Amino acid sequence: VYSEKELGIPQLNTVTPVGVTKPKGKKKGKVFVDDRESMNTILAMVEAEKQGQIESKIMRARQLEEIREARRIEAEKKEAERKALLEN
Amino acid sequence: GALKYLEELSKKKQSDVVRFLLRVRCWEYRQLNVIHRASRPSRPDKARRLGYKAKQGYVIYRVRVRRGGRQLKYQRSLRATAEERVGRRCSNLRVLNSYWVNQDSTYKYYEVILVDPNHKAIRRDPRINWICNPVHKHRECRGLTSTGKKSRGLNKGHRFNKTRAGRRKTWKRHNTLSLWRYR
Amino acid sequence: MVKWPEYIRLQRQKKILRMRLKVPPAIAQFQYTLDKN
Amino acid sequence: INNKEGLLTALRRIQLDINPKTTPFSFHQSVVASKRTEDSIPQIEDDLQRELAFMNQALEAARLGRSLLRKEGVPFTRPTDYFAEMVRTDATMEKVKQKLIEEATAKKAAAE
Amino acid sequence: GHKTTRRVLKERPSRRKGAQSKRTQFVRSLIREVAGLAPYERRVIELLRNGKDKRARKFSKKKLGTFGRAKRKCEELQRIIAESRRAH
Amino acid sequence: HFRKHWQRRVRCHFDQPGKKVTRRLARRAKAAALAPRPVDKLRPIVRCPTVKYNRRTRLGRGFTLEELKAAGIPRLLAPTIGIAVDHRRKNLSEESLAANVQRLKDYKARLILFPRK
Amino acid sequence: DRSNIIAERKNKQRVLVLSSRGVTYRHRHLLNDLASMLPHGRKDAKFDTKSRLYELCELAELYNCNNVLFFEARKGKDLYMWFSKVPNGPTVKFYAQNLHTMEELHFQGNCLKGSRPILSFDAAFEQEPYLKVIKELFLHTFGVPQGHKKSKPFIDHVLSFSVADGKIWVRNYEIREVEKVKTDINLIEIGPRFVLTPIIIQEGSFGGPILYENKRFISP
Amino acid sequence: DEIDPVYDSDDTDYNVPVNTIGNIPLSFYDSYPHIGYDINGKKIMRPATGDALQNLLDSIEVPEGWTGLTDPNTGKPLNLSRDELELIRKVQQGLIPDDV
RNA sequence: UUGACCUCGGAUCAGGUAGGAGGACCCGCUGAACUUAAGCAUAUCAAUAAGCGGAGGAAAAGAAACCAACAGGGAUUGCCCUAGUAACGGCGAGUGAAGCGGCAACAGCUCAAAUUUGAAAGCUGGCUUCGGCCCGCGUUGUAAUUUGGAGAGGAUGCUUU
RNA sequence: AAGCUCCUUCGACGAGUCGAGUAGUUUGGGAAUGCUGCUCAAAAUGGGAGGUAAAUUUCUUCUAAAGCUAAAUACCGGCCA
Repeated sequence: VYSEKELGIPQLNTVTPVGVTKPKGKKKGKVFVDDRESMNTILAMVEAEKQGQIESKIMRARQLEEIREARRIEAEKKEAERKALLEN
Repeated sequence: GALKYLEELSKKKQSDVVRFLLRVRCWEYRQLNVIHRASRPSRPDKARRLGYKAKQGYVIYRVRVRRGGRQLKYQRSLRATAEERVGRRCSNLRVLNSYWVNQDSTYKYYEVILVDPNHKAIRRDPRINWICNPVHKHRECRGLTSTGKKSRGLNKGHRFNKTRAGRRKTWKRHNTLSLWRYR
Repeated sequence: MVKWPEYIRLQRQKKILRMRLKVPPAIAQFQYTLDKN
Repeated sequence: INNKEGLLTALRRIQLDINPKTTPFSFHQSVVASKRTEDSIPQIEDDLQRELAFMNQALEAARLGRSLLRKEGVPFTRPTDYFAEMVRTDATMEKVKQKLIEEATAKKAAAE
Repeated sequence: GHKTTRRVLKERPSRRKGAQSKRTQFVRSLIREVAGLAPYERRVIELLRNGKDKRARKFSKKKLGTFGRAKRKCEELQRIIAESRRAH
Repeated sequence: HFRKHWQRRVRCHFDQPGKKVTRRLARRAKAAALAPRPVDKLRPIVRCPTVKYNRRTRLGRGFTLEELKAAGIPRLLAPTIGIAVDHRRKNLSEESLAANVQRLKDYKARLILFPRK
Repeated sequence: DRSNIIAERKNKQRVLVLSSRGVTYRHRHLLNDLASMLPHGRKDAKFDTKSRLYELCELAELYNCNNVLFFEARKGKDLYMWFSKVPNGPTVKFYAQNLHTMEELHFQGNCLKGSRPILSFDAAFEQEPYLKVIKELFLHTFGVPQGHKKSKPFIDHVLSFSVADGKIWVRNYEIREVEKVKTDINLIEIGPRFVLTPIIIQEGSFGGPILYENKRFISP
Repeated sequence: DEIDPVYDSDDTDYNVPVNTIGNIPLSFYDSYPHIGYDINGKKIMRPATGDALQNLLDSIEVPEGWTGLTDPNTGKPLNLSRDELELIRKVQQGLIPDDV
């Protein structure tokens, strides 16, 4: 038994797509984000992770939609930053 | 030639006249006993084709058998279970053959032809006196009827290699170490 | 009330079923026999 | 027998017009190769050189099609946000993975 | 292979061991008219009068099981509709 | 292949001379009942089927109905005078027919037939 | 408009895939693999071999398909692939060989089911006459037309056709994009590994006079 | 006559979903506001957000067409129509499968 | 009111039959695990053992919906080789036939589907001096003829009891 | 009573069976190797099984869903030797 990260396993094209695979070690990059209101929803997400899944289907769907609205807000800020970079 | 007409009508058994008869008979057979007796065959053309005659010593019995699985499947057919239940009831008679007569969602209905080996009309007739011999005791229990010959794979060809003489006899032949004198 | 024998009830219920169920014309023509004369 | 005229008259009965000036690449998505790929394979029994030749022929087809498809403007790259049916089920994609896990863990245990 | 002179043979009396007699065609046609139709055959009849030959043929495939049996049943039922209006 | 219980299904053949003398006494008892008659029946000359054995003939099961008719031997008398009949086999060639008809005429020449009662 | 093609000019193409009566599990898997890559086709099985080859024409007319891909098995061991255009178009016989399907775990590639292919052909496909009418048939059969409502939008696989000796070699690959160093492409193989030797070409739909014969075919 | 390659009224693939979604489980597109993509490649979004009081009333008294199934086309749960519910009843009872 | 025919029952009515034993061999149903792969689960063990049902001196199978591709063979069964071949498989362990050929022995038949219709010609009883009387079964079919490498019907002239 | 011969006369051949789909079991054998249950359910120059790239399924070979039948075969039991 060994860790999968240590094994050089190629990425497989499942129902979840591979996207564009980045080379390992050679110019591997990452991203950057802090936020104010979306990170407030990450607070709302983590007690929901800590206190477990909600037995109420209404409250579980309501808290998932709040994270969806946070992703929609975070995405709209990202295209706004892309438009600002195109203007500059 | 009334039985040629019956043969063509029995082929067409989902049609309106026959499905009506199969509906009203199934209601009647349901409220009778399981292993009750029939004075005359319900399908006289199938009884005739299978060996029934209007002679003293030939009787007809009707059996209801429960349908479904045993996902294990009972390798015995429902006809073979039907034939075994008449012989345990009419232990003095010999099971000649059987045929289908009716169907339901819970039961299947079969009619079984029995021959009395102790009547004098039977022993006098050389077309049916073979069943008087003691080798033919309880043919339905040994798989010797038409259902049993089917389920034992008693056909000829490359397709029936393992079961054309009996699988247990063939397995004994194929697993026997034959050692000769001057090896 | 009183209990009828089983075969008496079965042959009587075969009457009612024959007159209630609607019969295909192959069997329905047997319900029309000829007259006394 | 090779009735070369007969193949020609039969062909023009079937043919849909595939001209890059008149019909876009979105219609056919078919690319012929410059090389005939018989020159790439010296020996048929040579397995690795044979698969490399077929890889290389679809390599230029994948590159030449991508340039023609990006210009025309239809999408080419499947988004990370998109999920749909797959030609192999997820179960088939799993035991593909532990085929390479036991092959990777065998060579690490062999080194260890 | 080897050159042997061939013989003609007497006609097999097991040839066409079904029933091609003119009498057995009378029995089959008379029983059908007395018996009527199955419920599935009634649906194929109704589609054939309406003109939906393709739907009747596909329905016969799903019910009987093979395409050649679908051709046979639809041919027999189309000849029933033809002989029905001849009497009409 | 000693994977199963070979010990409980091993057959030895110490009765091979015992079966031989029993076999000879069965042939002896067969000619005791059929005293002037032979112990076997006439079988036709038949060509082996596959291309490996095309060039060798053997003894078959019985004579064709056409082979009995050409030799002048009746079909319902042939089993009673020691000739095997096979209705399944066909001639399909004149060489198979001529070889077996000649065999039946040779049997006819060597035959002594006795008159009923 | 019941074509289910939302497009400017329509490529109205339907195919019908059939396995005859003796197809093995290997042949049946290849028919299931090919039909998973054609959203414009429908499946059928158990076609009576004692029937006539032009009753295949009646079959596809009934099901409204203008192409047929017929799998004929001999002895339960030998696969013969038929391509035709159903009313009048030419017909090609093939002999399938060296079959490999998706259930083998060594393939390690995957593509969107029903997505539109990149058909890759050969130079020898373009010059030579009998292969050139064959290329018309594969383009019609393996086409996946433009506006087909069962076709996935994003295009991620290449269908490869090539000649080596006298045989057509069919390969399927997955388009995968990576980032370069300081997007370049690479293909990973998916499935239907099979070899098609052209047997004989008919002018008719499933009959008609005979146009191409291969005088190099050694039958199994 | 050339075959006109149209889809018949009885064909299995006569009407297709717009969402280009097959037998894929609908556990995906739960954390994502959208649901599926269409043939041209542009995006299909969830229609709306259900009310808490409406969901509470649905839990107390379920509708006639409720099945507990998430629609592959819309994020709202799929509800059977009146004609679909009548078709299920006629299939189950079997008294009149086909009208007129 | 009488008398059927059909169906269902009773009788310490007459005449019979089945149970249980044995089970070495035979026909079916049902059905393990230990072991092996120096661990082990697919597999194997094994279509075995234990359990149930059923026969005879043998049983079973059996007169092709056969094998074949040949110049064809010709019911079944068993021996010799085929052959550790074909075929299947954690392709490892392994599993594993058959046609042909040489022998042993050989044997073929009965129905249903036909109108005897110029004559139910068939059969069980129980009463007898026994030589032949009734009763019943049966036309919703008991005899004769016929069973597809056939056959029937007329004619025909020999040959058989 | 019977065998044949001839012919301006006839010749009936087995259905909830086959088959299509599915689940189980079994086999060297997913042309499903056989068998069983379940859903649907046939034909009459028909049906079954094979051969064949040979140009269309050409040809070969039998006739399932009724039945009987000695011998060659087996035998730690039975009557003996």
